[PDB]
Amino acid sequence: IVTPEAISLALENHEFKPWIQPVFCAQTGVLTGCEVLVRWEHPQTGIIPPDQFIPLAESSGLIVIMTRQLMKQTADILMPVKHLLPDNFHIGINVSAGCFLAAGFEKECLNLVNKLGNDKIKLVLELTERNPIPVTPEARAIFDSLHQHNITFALDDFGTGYATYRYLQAFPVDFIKIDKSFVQMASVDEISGHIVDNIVELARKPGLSIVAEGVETQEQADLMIGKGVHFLQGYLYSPPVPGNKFISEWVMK
Amino acid sequence: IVTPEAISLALENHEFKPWIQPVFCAQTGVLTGCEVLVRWEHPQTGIIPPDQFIPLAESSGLIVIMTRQLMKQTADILMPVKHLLPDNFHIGINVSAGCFLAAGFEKECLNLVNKLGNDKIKLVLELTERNPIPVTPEARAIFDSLHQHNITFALDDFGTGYATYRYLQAFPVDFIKIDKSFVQMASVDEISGHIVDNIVELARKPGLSIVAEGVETQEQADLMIGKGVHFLQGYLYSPPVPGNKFISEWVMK
Amino acid sequence: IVTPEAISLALENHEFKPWIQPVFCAQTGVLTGCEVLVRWEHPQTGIIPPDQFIPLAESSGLIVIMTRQLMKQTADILMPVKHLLPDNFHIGINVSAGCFLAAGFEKECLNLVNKLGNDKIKLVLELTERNPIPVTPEARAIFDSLHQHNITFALDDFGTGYATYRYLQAFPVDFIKIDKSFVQMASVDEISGHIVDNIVELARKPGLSIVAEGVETQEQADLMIGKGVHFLQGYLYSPPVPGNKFISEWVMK
Amino acid sequence: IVTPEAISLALENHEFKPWIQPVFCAQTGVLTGCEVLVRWEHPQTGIIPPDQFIPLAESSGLIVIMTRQLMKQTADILMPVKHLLPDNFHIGINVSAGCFLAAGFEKECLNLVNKLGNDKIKLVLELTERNPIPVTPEARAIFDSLHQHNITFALDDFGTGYATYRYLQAFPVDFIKIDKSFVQMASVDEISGHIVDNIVELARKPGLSIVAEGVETQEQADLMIGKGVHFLQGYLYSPPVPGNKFISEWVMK
Repeated sequence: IVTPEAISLALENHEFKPWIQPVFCAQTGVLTGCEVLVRWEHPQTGIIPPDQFIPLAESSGLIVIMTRQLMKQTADILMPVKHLLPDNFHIGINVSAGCFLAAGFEKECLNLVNKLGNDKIKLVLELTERNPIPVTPEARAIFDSLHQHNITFALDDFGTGYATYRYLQAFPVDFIKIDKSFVQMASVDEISGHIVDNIVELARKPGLSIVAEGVETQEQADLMIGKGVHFLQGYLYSPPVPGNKFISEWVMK
Repeated sequence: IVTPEAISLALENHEFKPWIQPVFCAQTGVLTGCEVLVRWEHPQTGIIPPDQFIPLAESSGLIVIMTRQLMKQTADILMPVKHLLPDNFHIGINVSAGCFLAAGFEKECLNLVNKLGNDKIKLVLELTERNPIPVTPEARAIFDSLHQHNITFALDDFGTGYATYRYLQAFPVDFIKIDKSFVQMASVDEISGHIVDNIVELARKPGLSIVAEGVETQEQADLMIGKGVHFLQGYLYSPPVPGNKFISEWVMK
Repeated sequence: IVTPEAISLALENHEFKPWIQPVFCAQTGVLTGCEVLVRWEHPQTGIIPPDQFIPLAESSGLIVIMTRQLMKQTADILMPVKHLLPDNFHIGINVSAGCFLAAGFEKECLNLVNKLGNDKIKLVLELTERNPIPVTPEARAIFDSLHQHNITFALDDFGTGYATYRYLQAFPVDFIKIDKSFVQMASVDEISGHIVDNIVELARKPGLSIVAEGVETQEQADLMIGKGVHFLQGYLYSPPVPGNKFISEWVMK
Repeated sequence: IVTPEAISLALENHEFKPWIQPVFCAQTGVLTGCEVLVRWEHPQTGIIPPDQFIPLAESSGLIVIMTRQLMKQTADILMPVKHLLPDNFHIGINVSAGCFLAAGFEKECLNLVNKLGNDKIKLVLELTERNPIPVTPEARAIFDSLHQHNITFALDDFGTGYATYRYLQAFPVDFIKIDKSFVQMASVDEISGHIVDNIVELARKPGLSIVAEGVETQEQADLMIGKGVHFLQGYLYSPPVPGNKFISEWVMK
């Protein structure tokens, strides 16, 4: 059904598309950036969602190709409209350890930034919780090198998987994205709200910015805003959308 | 060299001994409890340290036997002196998911507590970071059952492995033990101290107690005490010691 | 449900029993030996068949303990009646690569043979098809050592898994056991019968003996006998049975 | 060094070349066919041999692309000279389970055969021993479909990996290729020769043809010929060579 060969074939047939989800300033509601997500549109049978292919992409290693293509395609999509983007427009790309450590990764990040404007945009590498970067000198060298080139980092889905305090200690990242399981449970249960407060306090000393993921309702947003979260993202504002529709809805109007 | 069969044989030959490390009130320096640790004394060749056998104990499943024996032996060691123990004396036992989910686990915990005094002692199950308890109804039922019997829980080596905010959200534990990597780096680096502050703030709302592990120097202790940590443990006070020596040094004088 | 810890606990609780299946001379119908098989009798819920635990026993490594116990228990079962066993009575034990390479394996085989009579019995190590012995000098040394001690080898379930011509080339074994899938399909399909002929021709040059497994009907037996198979085993004669019943039915009458 | 991304890049840069090894009638020495093998010529550093990339091609799934390209390129190479090929000229292509089960496989095989002459050539899918086709109705349907289109099958490297009697039982193939480890050891050791005899007897009933692989010396050939092997292949006649050289040496003279 879903195999490494089917993923390879799908990459060659360009069936993996960059869908783009806007991200907003929590204070003002204004567009500040986006996240690039992947959708597999199988020509006959339809969507195969990330949950069914990403893991196998990761274990097979094909994720490296997929992420490279996605980065390239995102540059193509946003280049025509880059002069219309707000200043300091954030572009979130999901990065696993495999991609981060692969030969040629830094180069691919530079190509994206140079095409779009070294100083107009901010590339945010959203480090995944499943396949954490190893805590080694060589990993830290790649991390520092990218930082020197004004590329930034997020701990994605923070509070789940391997997204622990240790990653913040080993790597001075720039953003923390709060997993949706805390955003959506804050004020259903007894600790989730407290956990968000904790992530807010965590960020404050080193001066990191926080994004709440999975914001689905207005009460969730108000709650996140009240607690000092900096950016918001979720279905309340918009799900991820095809690039042309991202441009048409959120950039060019 | 180290195999599952060698571990089995070593269990039958009683080569795995409960060594006991005292734990202290951070405010006053007073003895409040202990942790039970395992040492493998191979008759010819000497110590085989936990790092070389625990993982294989865990993957083989033999850990369940080992932990059961350790619990039993700890009861035997402390029973003669239980009337000399301070009130609310804490006994820390390291528990993996495998042990926690095994048939007969709750019974073994009760046997320990009943032998030593339902109300004199407090059993603390120190949940490991490597092999986390699954987040399921059945796991939560076992957890709640043990709580109803006045047994308590710690997230051990918090901030490392799978010891994440999620575990605190899924399981209302009673203690957090701060991994030594934060205790010992707090005031060498730029975030470790901040991380300890964060763990202190985390605990405060639900009213959990914190123990700093790996306290090795007086400056580390002072630092942990100053930051509001409740209990201290480490080589500064004492390494783990054989039971008879634990009793002789810390209980019976 | 079935875990490594449950297998460990079951080993300690002696829930894994040696059941014994007789093996017969194809020419005469006479008892020539047996195979020792394992049955897990779970005290409440009943049988857990080999298909559900062996693989996990193998990957966890616990198989080494289980096989050792089975060998020991087989000696205990047959010792009281060893003087009643036919001469050259074969005892088949199922052995994986893990058991074969584990420290202490040769010793366990000798203990079995010495207890039962160096020259009355023939121990047959039935090498499994799933977890083949590696083709290395060290493996061959263990193999040769055991041969020098008059212990013999079978390629079990030959024609399936990794039970290939290569194993016969690397290890001069003494027996081939034909997988039941060929025995039972010989004269349903177009090649299975031909495959059995092939295994018979294979054995003839080096002078190996063949046992047909899974003999279920008289026509299957007649067919195997006609094709020059030396030994027969299967439900037609008897399924595996508890030891006491093996002794009572096949040895002591 | 060797990664899935490097393999992808190498495919796009056409660094994987079809080298072709002739195959001959054992009786007469006459050219009867060929096998298509892959060589990775890295532009700076030189050859990367199959042992270092095939496994990763297979696990990544990229093998499907590579095999497709190889099939296409083989058609291009032989088309100009197809009228010069002997009748019933065999073309051996190495096929793993992944390729065999991938969408579009049957079509690629037809394209090769139609380009070269439905009745001049015989396509032989050489099924690998490492990644066996699963024994399922759906696999058998694909197998039967290809057979109806006059495409044929070989069990490659028979006697090693998963190349067992079972594959012959599940799939009525047309050829068996004897692994070189038996060809080259026949008359060094005590069983290898016997194994070849066995493969010859195996083939005879269903009427399969045998090819001896890795024929390196004249004595190996004479031995294989004497034992009733139908086709020969190996360095004694020719190693694999670039296509142009295959055509120039073995077809066009």
